[PDB]
Amino acid sequence: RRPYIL
Amino acid sequence: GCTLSAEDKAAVERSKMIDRNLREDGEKAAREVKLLLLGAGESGKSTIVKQMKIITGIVETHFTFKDLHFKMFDVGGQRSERKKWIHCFEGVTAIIFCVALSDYDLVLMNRMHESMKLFDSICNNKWFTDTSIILFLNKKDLFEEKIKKSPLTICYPEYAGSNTYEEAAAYIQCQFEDLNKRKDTKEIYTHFTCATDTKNVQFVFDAVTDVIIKNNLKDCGLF
Amino acid sequence: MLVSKCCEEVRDYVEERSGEDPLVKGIPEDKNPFKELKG
Amino acid sequence: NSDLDVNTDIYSKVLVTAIYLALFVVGTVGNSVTLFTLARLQSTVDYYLGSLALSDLLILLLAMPVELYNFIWVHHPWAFGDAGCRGYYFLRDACTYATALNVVSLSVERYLAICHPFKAKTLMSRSRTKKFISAIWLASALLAIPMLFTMGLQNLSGDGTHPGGLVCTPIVDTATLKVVIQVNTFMSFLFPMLVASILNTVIANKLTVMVHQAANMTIEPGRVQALRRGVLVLRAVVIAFVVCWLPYHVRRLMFCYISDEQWTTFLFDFYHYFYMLTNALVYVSAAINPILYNLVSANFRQVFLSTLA
Amino acid sequence: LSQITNNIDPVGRIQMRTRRTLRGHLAKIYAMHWGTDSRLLVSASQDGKLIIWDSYTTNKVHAIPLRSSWVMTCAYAPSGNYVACGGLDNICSIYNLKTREGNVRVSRELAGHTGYLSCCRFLDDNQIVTSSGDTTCALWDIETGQQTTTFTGHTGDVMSLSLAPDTRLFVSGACDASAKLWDVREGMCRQTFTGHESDINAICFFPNGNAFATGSDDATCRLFDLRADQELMTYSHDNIICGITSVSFSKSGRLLLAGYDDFNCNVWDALKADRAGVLAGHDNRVSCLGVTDDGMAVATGSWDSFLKIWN
Repeated sequence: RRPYIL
Repeated sequence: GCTLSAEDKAAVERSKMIDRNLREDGEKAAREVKLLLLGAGESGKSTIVKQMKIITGIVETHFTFKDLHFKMFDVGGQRSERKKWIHCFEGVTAIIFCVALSDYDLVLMNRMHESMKLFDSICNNKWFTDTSIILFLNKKDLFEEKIKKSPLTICYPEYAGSNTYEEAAAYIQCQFEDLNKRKDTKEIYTHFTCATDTKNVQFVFDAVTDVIIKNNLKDCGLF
Repeated sequence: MLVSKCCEEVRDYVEERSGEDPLVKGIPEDKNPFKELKG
Repeated sequence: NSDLDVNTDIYSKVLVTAIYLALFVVGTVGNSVTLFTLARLQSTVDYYLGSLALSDLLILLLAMPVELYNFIWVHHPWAFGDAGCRGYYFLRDACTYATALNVVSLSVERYLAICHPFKAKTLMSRSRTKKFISAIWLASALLAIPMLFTMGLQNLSGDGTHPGGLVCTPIVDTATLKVVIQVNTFMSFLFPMLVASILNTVIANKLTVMVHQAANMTIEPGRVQALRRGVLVLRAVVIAFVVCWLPYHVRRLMFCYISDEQWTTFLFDFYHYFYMLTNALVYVSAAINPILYNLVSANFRQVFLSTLA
Repeated sequence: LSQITNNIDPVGRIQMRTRRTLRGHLAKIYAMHWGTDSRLLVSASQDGKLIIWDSYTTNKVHAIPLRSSWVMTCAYAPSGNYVACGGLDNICSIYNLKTREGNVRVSRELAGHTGYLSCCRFLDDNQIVTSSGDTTCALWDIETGQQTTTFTGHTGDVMSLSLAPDTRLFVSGACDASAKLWDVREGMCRQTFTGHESDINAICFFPNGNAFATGSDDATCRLFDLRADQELMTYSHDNIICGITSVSFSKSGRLLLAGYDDFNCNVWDALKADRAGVLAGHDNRVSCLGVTDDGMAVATGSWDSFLKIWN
């Protein structure tokens, strides 16, 4: 559930 | 690039050589600080320029001060139409308008009124709108003894203040500084001295600082 | 000295020379030495 | 099947993208007119102005439409490709580094031009200044090559094979990611922040002790009043820089500093909405650097309505 | 003139493109002169340098540094050997070009004036006329250094001067609203043409050397004729109030030029006085503009350090 978009 | 018989290139490289030296002198064309002079009377302009140099036309003066290199143009030696060649002095950073103080009573028309008209036609000129004017009032001890002998009302009918030194000096200074029709862009700085007081020269530096700094404030993105 | 005569002289002189003038007539860009010279 | 798709509803999405589109159009038109105007003597500040304007035009026109095209509407199945994503984040990091270094060197040129002006007459020259413009562009490229060294593609489906589950993410491990984005935030925010703030406070201090103490008449307090408008155009640039490029870098480092143990579903949603907010603020800065240079000075106002109409 | 010759046709609008842009100077380009081989043009700027340009290929063949940065004129030798430059330091320095050593060095730092040197031309390679600030035109020999004939007669300051092409006689335009036709051999005035309200900032001679046009500051070019001693044509119009700063005829005499303080060169038909062209390339005062002697090009230097060569 960690975001991938930087 | 077709190299054009190997001589034209040389010519082109010649120009690049020229460019190098040209650009370098252009760098020093920014580095040196210009200073026009103009005095209606004799005004101790020789006294001023020998005070600056210690530390028949244009008399250039390359005096250096506080590690920084200047210029100074003692222009008033040559006599011609002042209207024609004055835009050659566009872009000077500070006019030094040395005025004699004791010329308030010599009559040809009073000579101090002629210096007033010269300061009018130099301070309200379209070429020096963005350039300030340092204002040296010279021979103050001669003015002390001559105001101790003769009054100032001979010079100005509309003056009735005290016959002291400091009130007369402040009145004649505010008489000169009132001639600024363009107060927002330029600013007449003031100074008093006699043929002594070697804090004169550094004062010019002070004034040059107070005309470099403000000038950068009118181009560096601020204001 | 009869200004009409001398301005008429100026007129006939310039009408004599206005043919081969390389500026008011123009250029064909090959006889022109001042092509833009991309290079 | 399409997991890792966040449920961001369309009303806030269309509000954010309307803010984005208005920001984009006014920013690209402002940077266009100021770049053409500076493309239209001690002119060593116009190059910094045009370089910051070109950096803002570049970050807007390169990130922002692609940003709305594949970051807010079209989520994790993207369409720009491997070289597309790597070069896109290369141009983004390069434009951020270029805008930060432009703020640095513009403030340095202002500090030399006021508080030490004879050293600006001696040191600063148009040739050198063009050399420094090329130097800060090359420094932006050389500091953005680690963004080429850290980005990549990664499939995160149920087996890592689906073409509807690959994302374009930093593919390096957490520690080296920390290091590269920590030195990114450290240099490209904090050293501009302290440098621009310190030199702008010193310039405003020198101007206020030049007009208050006055070492003469202030000129009926007119030109020095517009010099305090210049104090406004100083302080507005520095506060706009810190208040726009602060939360973006905080969001980058909160992406680094959390390793899924502090994430929840609501904090995932808050991170994505905060990402829209911080990139809104980045496009705010990209719009209001030329707007701050234009509107507050009436001469720019007149000459740019003459350029427009 | 134009009331008589209006029967002929006009040549229409003349479109002149910026064929060359000789960048390189660092201050205002105050005067330029074409060479006689139509290729090398010398121009002097008030940053110190005078640059001899290759106009055909945009090349800086020479860059002469002055002892005094204030320069206000230049002239290129007909034989191309010398180049003159005078100014506020009152010394019309003659520099050499065809030197055996390789570089340029001052041939003669001539003096003899107590006013600034406004405008100088070369009679031959050994004789130079200079017009000055102490109101006296002067004809100098470079070798002995002495003034051969110092033409007194101007009461106000004299600002420019131009030769008839047969190098026998010249015309000096002064701030007394009058151009005086001097002569080399007799050393005295032949005619004194008036008809101006204000001063004369630049002057030039029409190819036949039977006419010349004065560039005033009331925007009124005035073509004069020598023998009649009266004003012949009043090139003037409304919406131009600025000062003329150089005049230049063409090789055929049909197409006069002017460079204004209105920031743009104005190309005048000499027979119908219409503003037949506008050369608005600059953004500051057009100080100097010249037409080469074969009549092919037009070059123009202005106060923005730009020398635009318009064909």
